[PDB]
Amino acid sequence: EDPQLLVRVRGGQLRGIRLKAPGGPVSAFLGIPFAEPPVGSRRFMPPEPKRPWSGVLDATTFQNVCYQYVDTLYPGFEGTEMWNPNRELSEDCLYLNVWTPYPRPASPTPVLIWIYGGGFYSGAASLDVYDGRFLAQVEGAVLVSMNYRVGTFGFLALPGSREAPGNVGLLDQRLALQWVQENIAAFGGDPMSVTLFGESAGAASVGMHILSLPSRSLFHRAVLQSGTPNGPWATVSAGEARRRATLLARLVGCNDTELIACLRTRPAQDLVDHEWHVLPQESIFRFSFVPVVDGDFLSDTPEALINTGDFQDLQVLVGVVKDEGSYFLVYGVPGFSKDNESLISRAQFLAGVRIGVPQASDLAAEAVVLHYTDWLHPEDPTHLRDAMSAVVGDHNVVCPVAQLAGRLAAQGARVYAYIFEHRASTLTWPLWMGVPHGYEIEFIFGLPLDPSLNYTTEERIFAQRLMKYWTNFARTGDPNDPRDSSPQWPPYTTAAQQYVSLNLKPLEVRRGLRAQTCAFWNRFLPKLLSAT
Amino acid sequence: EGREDPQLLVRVRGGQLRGIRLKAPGGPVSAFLGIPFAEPPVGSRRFMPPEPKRPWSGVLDATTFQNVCYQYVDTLYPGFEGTEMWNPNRELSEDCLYLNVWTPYPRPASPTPVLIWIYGGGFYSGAASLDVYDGRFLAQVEGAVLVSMNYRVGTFGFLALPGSREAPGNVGLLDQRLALQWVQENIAAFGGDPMSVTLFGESAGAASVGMHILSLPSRSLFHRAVLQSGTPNGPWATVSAGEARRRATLLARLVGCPNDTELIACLRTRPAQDLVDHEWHVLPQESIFRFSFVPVVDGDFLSDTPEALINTGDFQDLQVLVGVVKDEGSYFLVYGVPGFSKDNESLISRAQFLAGVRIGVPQASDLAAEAVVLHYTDWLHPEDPTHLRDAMSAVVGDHNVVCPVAQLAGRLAAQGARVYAYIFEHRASTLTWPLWMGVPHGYEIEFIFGLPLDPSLNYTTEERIFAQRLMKYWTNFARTGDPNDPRDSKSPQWPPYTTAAQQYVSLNLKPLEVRRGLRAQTCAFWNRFLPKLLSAT
Ligand SMILES: *[C@@H]1O[C@H](CO)[C@@H](O)[C@H](O)[C@H]1NC(C)=O
Ligand SMILES: [Cl-]
Repeated sequence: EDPQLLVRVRGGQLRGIRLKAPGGPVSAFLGIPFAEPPVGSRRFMPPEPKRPWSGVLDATTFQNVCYQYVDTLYPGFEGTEMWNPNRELSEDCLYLNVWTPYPRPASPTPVLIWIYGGGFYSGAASLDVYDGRFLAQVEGAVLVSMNYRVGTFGFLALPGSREAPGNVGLLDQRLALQWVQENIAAFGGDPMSVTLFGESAGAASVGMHILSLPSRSLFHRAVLQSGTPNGPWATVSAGEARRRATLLARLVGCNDTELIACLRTRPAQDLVDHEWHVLPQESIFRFSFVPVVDGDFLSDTPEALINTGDFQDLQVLVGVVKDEGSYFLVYGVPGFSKDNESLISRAQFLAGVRIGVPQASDLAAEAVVLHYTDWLHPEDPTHLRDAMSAVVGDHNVVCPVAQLAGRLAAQGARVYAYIFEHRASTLTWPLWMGVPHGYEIEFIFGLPLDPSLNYTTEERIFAQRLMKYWTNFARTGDPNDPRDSSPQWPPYTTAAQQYVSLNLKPLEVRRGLRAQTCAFWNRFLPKLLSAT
Repeated sequence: EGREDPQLLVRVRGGQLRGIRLKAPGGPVSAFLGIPFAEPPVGSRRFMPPEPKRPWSGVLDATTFQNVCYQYVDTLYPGFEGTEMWNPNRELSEDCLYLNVWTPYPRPASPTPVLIWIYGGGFYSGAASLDVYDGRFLAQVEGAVLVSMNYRVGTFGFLALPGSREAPGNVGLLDQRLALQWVQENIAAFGGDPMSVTLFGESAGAASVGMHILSLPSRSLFHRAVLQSGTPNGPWATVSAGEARRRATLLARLVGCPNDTELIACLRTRPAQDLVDHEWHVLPQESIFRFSFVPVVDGDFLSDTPEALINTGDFQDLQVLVGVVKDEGSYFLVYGVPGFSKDNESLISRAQFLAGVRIGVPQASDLAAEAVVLHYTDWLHPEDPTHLRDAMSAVVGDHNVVCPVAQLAGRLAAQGARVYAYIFEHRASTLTWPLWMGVPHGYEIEFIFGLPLDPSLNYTTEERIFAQRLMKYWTNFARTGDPNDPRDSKSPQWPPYTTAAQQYVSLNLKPLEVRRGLRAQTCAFWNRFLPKLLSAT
């Protein structure tokens, strides 16, 4: 009984496991319950804090993955399996994980709280890419990650009702954050220095905690990797939530109270069976059950809230990868496969755009097509294919990010922006996809530091750099190594618009994040649509 | 006859002419100046199509330039060469239908290719007698036969009551066409080859050349065409019949002329100067690069809109050279955009930019102007006054000239024309416009005509050599439909412009450089996108 692996938290005793990191041991406490299981009558309901337990709770293994859609489009393929659940699915899934340095840190250590992505329809804190051991060992970080409910279980709302108010998955996250405040000192964590980081939907969640007052007291700094609370996919209105919820109810044989009670009687997989049949049109980068502008968790729309908010005492790190949009094209755009090179033609490109910008009117779609065509090579298939990627990436990620970065900087935040440009040597997606959404995570988490994984030795040094930026940022609100002297990463501002490229070369400062094209998405396109 | 120069007496269909032996730098040239080609369009003939000049008796003296057609005279900048060089240099008079011929001296032994110049001036001004149109250098140096004509401008040339008998519209175009007919009939008397006639023109002259390409009865009158900084398509070169009716009756109101017959008859009783004095008061919006009386789409001279006709025309037989200057927009900014001046750097504010855009794109709805502003803003430095100044020039240039030219080049190419394309990029060392104006509209002309060949003009040596190069491109093109020198490959080649490759060349002091895409991204905005934002308003 190693006394380093024994911690008493507020609800009783836990026993972690000593894990091996390439350069030393780490203490890991996996599968800590932070809420009562949201099962039976508790489905769709806000999480309640977990009741006290007797004896020593075994926290040496990952708990169950929250009930979710599982991707079986390319069975056997590493590019997809790596995001699939690696534990039993269950509605009983509200658990978190803590990695700390071994021995337990001497003085209060900055805490990093990871929030996974998965479109609010999937994900798990237990995936290997979110392994907190490297960061804990190399940098002495206390690293926390939680499961939160996804899909219908986490985000089905009948806005206004009591039994399905929506945003409960965000409430799960908030509760794990509260848990950290109350308990992280026991692990040698500093509750007074909590940095949230997250990618894609995890990024939008982080943004939502930024924009929700009861969350603000639970962290001090935020990292948003390839996603934002603003933009076309992260939220829905009360009205559209209600509509999708009632349509799912209909699709499974089901007054709010009565409808919600009927929904509660359905096996989990039944809900997951019809999850993808409620979307208003054929689309990509669009998701059925996402946080809802409810006037409660989100007091107004993200756009409204970032325009008017005060961000004086907040540091934020935001960024994107070189090819935010490639991944998605294979999931429903005629002409795209991971298996060839997807050299499309013009007609496929125009049709691709009605799918990539599903809300787009004829005119809007046209404006997009005309903006993204290379008029010197109108019909070149390579350009058209790259363009389709760019449309999807820009509209959904890069431009929402530039907008977010801009508003936060204007309204008092310290902001650092990046573009991630290194394609992992081990990638199993084709070359034409470049650096797809999600492929920076393994680097930030420090996975190349594991000799067993066959990353190049340049990649291993790259990973060490990123871990340093992130944890420097967690420590100080500033990602720069203070010392050494590596040009400096300057803050993003609305005047200079400086951001850095993250790749094998040293930091390069660039100005303007797709500045002309995001002016198109962020300023012009809205005007075009608000004429029906 | 008896004692005078045997080389200077020529007969044409209307009678006998005496010309003048003129000095060019490299030796003498023949000039026949102020040959009448129509009955003076005066009195009851105002607004009416021209009639051929009745034959005369005796020897007509053709030794001096004749009257300039009645027109508005720019007085914004007294003594200023930048404006003066374009001003009428002969008496203003409605009696102005005259043309000019320059030939080698002595006259060519065998039929020589003919270049016909059509001057610009927005259809409200111009003159074939300006110093920049001096045909002597092209005649002396390239052995060209050069012809230029006066045609009626402003109301006299373009005021229309479409449908009517007495003011059918497009008569300035008809003046031009009559001079084309005169050349077919009479040019061989000067050693010119009626079977090898190239039209060249700049700005409204270019638009004019374009209308002739698009109008059947003009087709038989020439073989090849050069369009410099102007197209018949685009937002300023034509008006709808309805709009010309509007502008013409409004002008009539302004001068106290309150059916068509009775109105036109009243207009005919008005002094020419009254018409000119009210000419600018009829435009639907505050604007630049818009002129009150211009060619009308009459379903006659122009059987449909130039856009319609270029989109669906067969241009099998057509060789066309087309291009633009580097800064088509700069000139206009100082006329009617607040913030701009010839006398300072014109560093404007964002607000003066948004206002500028409303004036320069006067047909734009609010959404359209937003699009323009959105497209032309540099989002890294959106308040930078130098960028905004240059974007304002670019908006005006792109919208009125560069993109119309790209549109013209592409449509003509896609439909069988051999098209050569250029951007002229050298600023005259003698230019008196400020440096920020770059290479303004009109400032290639003096080069193509070979003025730098005149030692007294103060051009640099490089400019003298550059002019010779340009004169060679132009006259090779007139001779053969190809600007390239056949016996020469030490120099780089000028490829045809095609829809596939979109090649054009830079004209500056440096050897030819081939570039691809004529503002291809931006012109896709003006040519493909913007029309649709005017459809669904
Ligand atoms: C050019 O230079 C001469 C002599 O150097 C000067 O006196 C004259 O005024 C100038 N003439 C022109 C045409 O610019
Ligand atoms: Cl250019």
